[PDB]
Amino acid sequence: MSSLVRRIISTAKAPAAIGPYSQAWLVDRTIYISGQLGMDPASGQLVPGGVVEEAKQALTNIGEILKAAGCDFTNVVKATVLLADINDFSAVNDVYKQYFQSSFPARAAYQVAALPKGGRVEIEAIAVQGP
Amino acid sequence: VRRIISTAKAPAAIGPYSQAWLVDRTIYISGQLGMDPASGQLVPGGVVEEAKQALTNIGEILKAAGCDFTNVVKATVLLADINDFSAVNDVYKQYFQSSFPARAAYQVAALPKGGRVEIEAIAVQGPL
Amino acid sequence: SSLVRRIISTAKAPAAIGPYSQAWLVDRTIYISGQLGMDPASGQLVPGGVVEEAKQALTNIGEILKAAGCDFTNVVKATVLLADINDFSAVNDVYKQYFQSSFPARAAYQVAALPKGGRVEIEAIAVQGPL
Repeated sequence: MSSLVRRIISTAKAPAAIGPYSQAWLVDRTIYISGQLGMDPASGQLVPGGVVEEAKQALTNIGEILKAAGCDFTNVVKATVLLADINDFSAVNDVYKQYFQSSFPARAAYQVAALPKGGRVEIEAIAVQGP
Repeated sequence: VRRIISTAKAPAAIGPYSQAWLVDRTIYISGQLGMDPASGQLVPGGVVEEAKQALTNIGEILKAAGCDFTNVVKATVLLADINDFSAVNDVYKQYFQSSFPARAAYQVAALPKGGRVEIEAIAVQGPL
Repeated sequence: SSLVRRIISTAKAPAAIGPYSQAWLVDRTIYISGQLGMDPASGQLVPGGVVEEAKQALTNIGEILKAAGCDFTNVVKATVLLADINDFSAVNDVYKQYFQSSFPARAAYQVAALPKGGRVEIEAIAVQGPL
């Protein structure tokens, strides 16, 4: 008796879902984004190079999903960084660094036991639509 | 639209938390293990059987808030062994038939009571 | 259409050891960053172990809530991250001293490692009162 707008997000500029989930959902004004690994949308595999290159690809994947929802990085209000080794903390912050330039979102970060597909880093996020 | 959601004749005291909270139109649900509503103990059979009970418990909480599985928008799957990824996904699909929600999944070091799987979720009420 | 959005930043909580803000208020919901048992003035962990670190982490969460016009009764969800699952009972006893009644929804588990070698970290979400 008071309907809410719900819309699915799906773009090829981002990797396909290796499991039973959707890329993102928009409900009312909030966007829930699934966890992203450092996978290349063209090859379907993790990029080589290690944790730094995987973190750059994962954040680029998040950017294409945000644009497909009519947003950019200034719309993110919270994020979670999952690491395979707590000793990569300083290096990952240096890549995370450049995408959220200032006015950083809320965040949480810790080392996990293992990630799917043997990845070294995984990142999820929540955003709110303009204005 | 701000109240604690509780199921009738059920246990929920493995510590200081509530089953779920409804605020405005969003429902925040606590992480669920494969525990028996009648026995208070983990069900036998392993990780595959524990996942079936954990999702059934989530279903009973949704019903107490006037919703079903089509109202879930996000979920997180916590595993004790990453080797169980494929098996848990096959059970997960049987509850969400199509139009899957957003999700995240990874392996943790350990779960309470020695459980093998735990699932939390968020839902939004509908005008249905 | 346009919604309210602003940042939270007060010196009664520790400064951010990385690219994140203490909390975000959007519409009526508050997203709070994960807190360790750090002393707000020195940025060092308080002495005593996991029991003392849990008390300080919850005190930090309280000061951020007040800077957003809330208290502990406004929290609807929280996550408890432990370095050792055998600390479950002791941390639960500290938890009850801050969330006394009508408990929020929760999740708890043991992670592989936390930043700065902490023994416990807690995040939460809150919603403002009607008043």
